[PDB]
Order: sequence, then C-alpha cells, then structure tokens
Amino acid sequence: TKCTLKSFTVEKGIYQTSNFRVQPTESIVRFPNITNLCPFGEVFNATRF
Amino acid sequence: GFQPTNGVGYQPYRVVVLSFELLHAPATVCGPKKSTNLVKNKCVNFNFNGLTGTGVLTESNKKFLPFQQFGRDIADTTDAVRDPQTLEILDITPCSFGGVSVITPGTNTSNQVAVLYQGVNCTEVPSTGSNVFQTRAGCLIGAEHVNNSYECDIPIGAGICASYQSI
Amino acid sequence: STASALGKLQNVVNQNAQALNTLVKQLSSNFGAISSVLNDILSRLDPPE
Amino acid sequence: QCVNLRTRTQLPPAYTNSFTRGVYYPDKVFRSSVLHSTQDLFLPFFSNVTWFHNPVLPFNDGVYFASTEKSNIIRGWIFGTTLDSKTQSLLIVNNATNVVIKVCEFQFCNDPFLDVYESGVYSSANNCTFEYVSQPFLKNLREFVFKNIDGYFKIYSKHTPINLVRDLPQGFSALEPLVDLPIGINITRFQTLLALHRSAAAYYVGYLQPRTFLLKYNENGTITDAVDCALDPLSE
Ligand SMILES: *[C@@H]1O[C@H](CO)[C@@H](O[C@@H]2O[C@H](CO)[C@@H](O)[C@H](O)[C@H]2NC(C)=O)[C@H](O)[C@H]1NC(C)=O
Ligand SMILES: *[C@@H]1O[C@H](CO)[C@@H](O[C@@H]2O[C@H](CO)[C@@H](O)[C@H](O)[C@H]2NC(C)=O)[C@H](O)[C@H]1NC(C)=O
Ligand SMILES: *[C@@H]1O[C@H](CO)[C@@H](O[C@@H]2O[C@H](CO)[C@@H](O)[C@H](O)[C@H]2NC(C)=O)[C@H](O)[C@H]1NC(C)=O
Ligand SMILES: *[C@@H]1O[C@H](CO)[C@@H](O[C@@H]2O[C@H](CO)[C@@H](O)[C@H](O)[C@H]2NC(C)=O)[C@H](O)[C@H]1NC(C)=O
Ligand SMILES: *[C@@H]1O[C@H](CO)[C@@H](O[C@@H]2O[C@H](CO)[C@@H](O)[C@H](O)[C@H]2NC(C)=O)[C@H](O)[C@H]1NC(C)=O
Ligand SMILES: *[C@@H]1O[C@H](CO)[C@@H](O[C@@H]2O[C@H](CO)[C@@H](O)[C@H](O)[C@H]2NC(C)=O)[C@H](O)[C@H]1NC(C)=O
Ligand SMILES: *[C@@H]1O[C@H](CO)[C@@H](O[C@@H]2O[C@H](CO)[C@@H](O)[C@H](O)[C@H]2NC(C)=O)[C@H](O)[C@H]1NC(C)=O
Ligand SMILES: *[C@@H]1O[C@H](CO)[C@@H](O)[C@H](O)[C@H]1NC(C)=O
Ligand SMILES: *[C@@H]1O[C@H](CO)[C@@H](O)[C@H](O)[C@H]1NC(C)=O
Ligand SMILES: *[C@@H]1O[C@H](CO)[C@@H](O)[C@H](O)[C@H]1NC(C)=O
Repeated sequence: TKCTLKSFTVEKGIYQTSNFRVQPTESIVRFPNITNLCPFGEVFNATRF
Repeated sequence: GFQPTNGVGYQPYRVVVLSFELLHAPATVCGPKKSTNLVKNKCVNFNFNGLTGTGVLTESNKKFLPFQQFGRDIADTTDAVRDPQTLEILDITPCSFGGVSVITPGTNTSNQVAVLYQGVNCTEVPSTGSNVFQTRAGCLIGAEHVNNSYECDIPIGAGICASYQSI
Repeated sequence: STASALGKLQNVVNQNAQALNTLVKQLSSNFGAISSVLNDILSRLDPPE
Repeated sequence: QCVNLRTRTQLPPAYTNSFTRGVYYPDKVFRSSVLHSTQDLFLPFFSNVTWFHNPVLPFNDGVYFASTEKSNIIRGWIFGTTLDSKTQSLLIVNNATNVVIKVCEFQFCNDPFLDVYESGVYSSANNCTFEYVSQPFLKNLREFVFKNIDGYFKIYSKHTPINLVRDLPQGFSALEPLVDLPIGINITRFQTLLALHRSAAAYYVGYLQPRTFLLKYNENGTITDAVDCALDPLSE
C-alpha cells in the first residue's frame, strides 16, 4: 500500500494494490488413437532384394 | 561371387535408401503424435487436437452432433471440446482471477489491515492467517463478522462495509 | 399492458452490452500480421522475426 | 465391352427454380440458439437450376447435385480435365456393398456404362495414387454438394423421404459434411454414370457462387433457417 501510494503514511480507506491469478500446474496433450502404420515390415524383412 | 568365407569386405550387404518428397499436395504421412492422460478440476493448459488454451476442465452435458469437434458460445470463444479418444464433451472454464484490495484504519491509528480478493470464491485463496469470510463482493481475510449494524465507514460492497473497534 | 415504455434504461443497457461485445470481438483481427494467436507465431517463427 | 448405344433418347435440357435448397454446415463448430453470419460459396435462393432427363458438364468452382429416384440407377461420378491418361482423374463408384474412390489416369470409354455380366468404362488404368473404400452412399431425394479447394475434395450429402410428384419441394434441410479427401487435382469438368441394363433419367445440377448468408442455430446445434443477404432489400 505504501509503495503504490508512494507515501510513508496512509489515510483511512480502501486501496487497490495488485492482481491475483491462479497458475497452471501441468500440461495436457491429447490426440486420436494411433493406427494405420506405414508398412515398413514388408520392406526391411523382404526375403529377396 | 559371395562365399561364406570372404572377410568383411566381400560380404553381401542389404541397402535401403529412404528419400522424402514434399510436393505441393497436402502431406499424407507423419510421425506418431503421442498423448498423455486426462485430468479434471485443475487449472492446466491443453493442446486438444491442435486447439491450445488454458483453463479448468469439467464434465458437461451438451449434445454435439456426431461430426462437431468443439463449440463456442458467442464472440468466438471456445467453451466445449470433444476428446479424440473417449469421445465425450468436456467444458472449459477460465482459471479464477481478480484484483486485491487492502482495508486499513489509517497509519495514524494502527497498522493492522485486512485483505479482500474481488470476485474470487473462498476455495483457492493462496495463505490462511486469521478468520476468513465469504461475501457477495469476494473473499475477506483479517476481519471479524458481527451481527450488529452501524453507519458505514469504509464501503466494501454488496451493502456491507468494515470499521475499526480490531477490524 | 403496454410495453416499450422503459426505452431509456433498455437503450443504456443495450449500448453498454454492444460496446463490450465489439471490444471483445476486436480480439480476432490480424492487423496486417500473419495470424491472430500469439502461440502460433511464437511456435512458428524465430523470436527476432 | 466398350460399345456405343445412341446419341439421344429424350433430350429435355430444361430449367427450374431452386427455391431454398442447397445449405450445408460450413465447419465443425457447435452453436446453440444463435444467429451467425458467414461468407462462403453457396447456391443462391430462387436460382435457375438445370434439369436433365448426358454430356460432360463443366464444374466451375463447386456443384450442387440433386436426384429424386427409386432403384438408384445413377451409380457414381467422374472428374478431371482431359478425361484421359495424360492427366490425373477421379472416379467414384458404388455397389451394393461399398463405395469406392480412385485417383488414377484412366482411359474412359466415350460412352461410359457399367452393366453386369466393376469395369467396362475405362479401357486402361495405371499410375494409381489414391484408393478409398467405405460404406455405400445410397421416391427418395438425394442431395450432394461437391467442392474442391486447397488440394482438398469435400463432399456433403443428405437423403430425404418425399412424395412430391415433379420437382424440388418447398422445404428446408441442411447438408451434413460427409467426406474430405487430401488429393491435389485440377477438376474442371465432370460426368455422371448410369448402370442401365441392356434395353435418360431426371437429375438437377446447379452451380455455386461466393456470397454471405445468415444461419439460425437451435438449441441442439441444427440449422433451421437461413437468409440470403443479397436477394432483396428486406434480406439486406
Ligand atoms: C523384422 O522381423 C524381426 C523379427 O521379428 C523384427 O524384430 C523384432 O522387433 C520386435 C519389435 O517390433 C522386437 O520386440 C523383437 O525383439 C525383434 N526381434 C528381433 C529378432 O530383432 C523386426 O522389427 C522386423 N522388421 C520390421 C521393419 O518390422
Ligand atoms: C482408442 O483405443 C482404446 C483402447 O482400446 C479404446 O478404448 C476402449 O474402447 C472400447 C469400446 O467400447 C471399450 O469397450 C474399452 O473398455 C475401452 N478401453 C479402455 C477404456 O481402456 C477407445 O475406444 C479407442 N477410441 C477410438 C477407437 O476412437
Ligand atoms: C465456492 O465453491 C464451493 C465448492 O464448489 C461451492 O460449494 C458448492 O455449492 C453448490 C451450490 O450451493 C453445491 O451444489 C455444491 O455441492 C457445493 N460444493 C461443495 C464442495 O460444498 C460454493 O458455493 C462456492 N461459493 C459460492 C459463493 O458460490
Ligand atoms: C463391390 O465393389 C468392391 C470394390 O472392390 C468389390 O471388390 C471387393 O471389395 C471387398 C472390400 O474391400 C474385398 O474384401 C473383396 O475382396 C473385393 N472383391 C474382389 C474380387 O477383390 C466387390 O466384389 C463388389 N461387390 C459386389 C457385390 O458387387
Ligand atoms: C505418375 O504418378 C507420379 C506420382 O504422382 C507422377 O510424378 C509426379 O507428378 C507430379 C504431377 O505433375 C509432378 O508435379 C511431380 O514432379 C512428379 N514427380 C516425379 C518424381 O515424377 C507422374 O508424373 C505420373 N505420370 C507418369 C507418366 O509417371
Ligand atoms: C493445376 O493448374 C494450375 C494452373 O492451371 C497449375 O499451375 C501451374 O504450375 C506450373 C508448375 O508448377 C507452373 O509452371 C505454371 O505457371 C502454373 N500455372 C499457373 C496459371 O499458375 C498446376 O500445376 C496444376 N496442378 C496439377 C496437379 O495439375
Ligand atoms: C433437442 O434435444 C432435446 C434434448 O434431448 C430434445 O428433447 C427430447 O426430445 C425427445 C424426443 O421427442 C423426448 O423424448 C425427450 O423427452 C425430450 N427431452 C426433454 C428434456 O424435453 C429435443 O426434442 C431436441 N429437438 C428440439 C427441436 O428441441
Ligand atoms: C494522529 O493525528 C493526530 C491529529 O491529526 C495527531 O495529534 C497525532 O499525533 C497523530 N498520531 C500519529 C501520527 O501517530
Ligand atoms: C450471529 O452471528 C453468528 C456468527 O457470526 C451467526 O451464526 C448467527 O446466525 C447470527 N445471529 C444470531 C441471532 O445469532
Ligand atoms: C431460367 O432462365 C430462363 C431463360 O434462360 C427463364 O425463361 C426462366 O424463367 C428462368 N427460371 C427461373 C429464373 O427460375
């Protein structure tokens, strides 16, 4: 209050000093089900090259 | 002329070369996206299917059509989302915030004050200090609630105010 | 019975609501930039750019 | 079996009135009991929609297709520029079990027709790039909207039980999004396919223009009414 009012004495009343905000805790990432894999199996494990 | 005994230099080696092309057509192959689990009733930041934002998530009861992904109420502010895996509607609420104010009886008299958080429910204050009161104007810490009624000294709001006796 | 008698108060409320609505609507304009979301620009460009 | 039958059988190219048909959901956003104005490619109200009852019609920049039908003689569609193997071509076909979409350089017969004795329309097929199989699309009115933008082919569809005798009804129904395809292609003309047995059908075609519309969303997010801004001063 003294800092915002810039004085060493404060008169009777109510003063607004600052704000208040809740902070986030963690992060969440969601995406659809993983499927339709590329067919690398039949290329690398092909019998004949 | 491959033979079982030819040393490392003459062994047959299988070679596969991968070349990546970015023609102007839209991309059709991308790596796995990966995902985490779901939390609720906590102020977190989320990245639902590319839609990012902060807030607190609750279970809702809206009825999306089988093809919408998210909804907005008015002035283009998102309110509801659909999780890509479970396929249920979740509601987003901005994390609580507001101004703070100090009530003092004047440095001339004493130097004990009270704190008021404006428009903030008395559930997430921080800390504790002294007895805490919940009013239609917000939450108040550091004053005692009485049952009498006098002339108004320091107007607080919603028809209530404080004075000095303690505060 | 008759309505529209309290025109002035309704007009004041409508004007205030409309002003707030257009103020909050103004938050979705590029102003000649490349996007309207801060996070997209932060994650799609080098900070000096 | 690449044969030819005739040049014409009835040739009724006529015009009729669109009334207030051809509305589709512009995006995947949910809104409840609100009024929203949006600018996009639509079919103007009370437009002049062409009716046939079979040449290579132009595509321009979007197509609205309608057909009242029973026993679904119409099968699918063909899209492309030169309609030969010198450029990529799109084909959509349907049978009793699945819908098939292909993107290849075909050599279509001059008079495509399927019959049964899923080939015979294309004399060759090579350099195939995109394939897709899904659940089949199809007295009853079938409405479709075809759009192509930014290498994306969008299809909206709707089915309606009607009993009106001749033309489109004086109703209103939004068109739900159906299919999106990520293929780069330059569609400019298109053609319709009929699997008529060895022994010519009514369908309506309209075009789309960019304009602004006003839409009403009810409490459940369904579109119930629309207003075309540039129709008359009252609408403005
Ligand atoms: C080719 O086959 C081998 C043999 O199964 C694969 O190697 C296995 O990979 C799995 C994971 O996918 C591991 O759990 C096994 O331990 C591996 N076994 C051996 C002997 O290496 C290999 O992944 C296949 N190649 C491709 C490209 O899929
Ligand atoms: C994504 O995969 C998960 C894992 O299988 C699916 O979760 C299961 O869904 C079935 C569908 O009825 C349930 O019977 C199971 O109990 C679920 N498993 C759980 C909850 O552990 C999920 O449905 C998939 N999402 C899709 C396909 O969109
Ligand atoms: C501050 O938050 C609490 C916790 O949600 C609120 O208490 C809820 O009040 C509603 C309505 O009376 C009840 O249905 C819930 O069961 C209560 N929850 C709990 C945990 O008690 C409280 O009402 C909020 N403060 C204000 C002023 O609304
Ligand atoms: C309908 O069209 C499909 C288009 O391919 C025909 O082909 C069958 O498609 C299913 C679905 O993938 C496959 O499981 C079958 O193996 C395909 N058949 C063959 C011979 O490859 C299908 O036969 C057609 N059905 C009818 C009744 O006309
Ligand atoms: C066969 O298909 C391939 C794959 O799309 C074509 O190759 C590309 O075609 C596009 C379309 O003009 C070009 O922009 C690319 O530069 C081509 N890339 C390569 C590596 O060729 C090909 O043109 C098609 N036709 C033939 C005869 O091969
Ligand atoms: C679709 O058509 C456009 C124009 O009709 C093609 O754009 C041309 O692309 C070539 C090679 O990139 C350029 O040399 C030309 O100058 C472009 N023309 C114009 C008018 O911009 C585009 O390549 C075509 N795409 C396909 C897949 O056929
Ligand atoms: C919009 O959704 C509501 C909520 O489901 C629908 O109201 C239900 O409609 C069914 C079918 O007539 C009734 O069996 C239920 O009793 C209704 N529930 C309630 C709480 O009234 C409503 O029909 C939907 N459509 C419209 C136009 O409102
Ligand atoms: C408070 O004010 C009174 C008069 O205004 C003065 O006499 C007294 O000394 C003051 N007390 C302080 C400054 O502590
Ligand atoms: C007096 O105050 C207490 C707590 O401050 C409250 O519970 C009570 O209802 C009030 N009134 C009476 C008559 O006790
Ligand atoms: C369509 O245009 C023809 C002239 O080409 C006209 O005779 C007919 O009335 C029009 N139909 C409308 C505007 O519904």
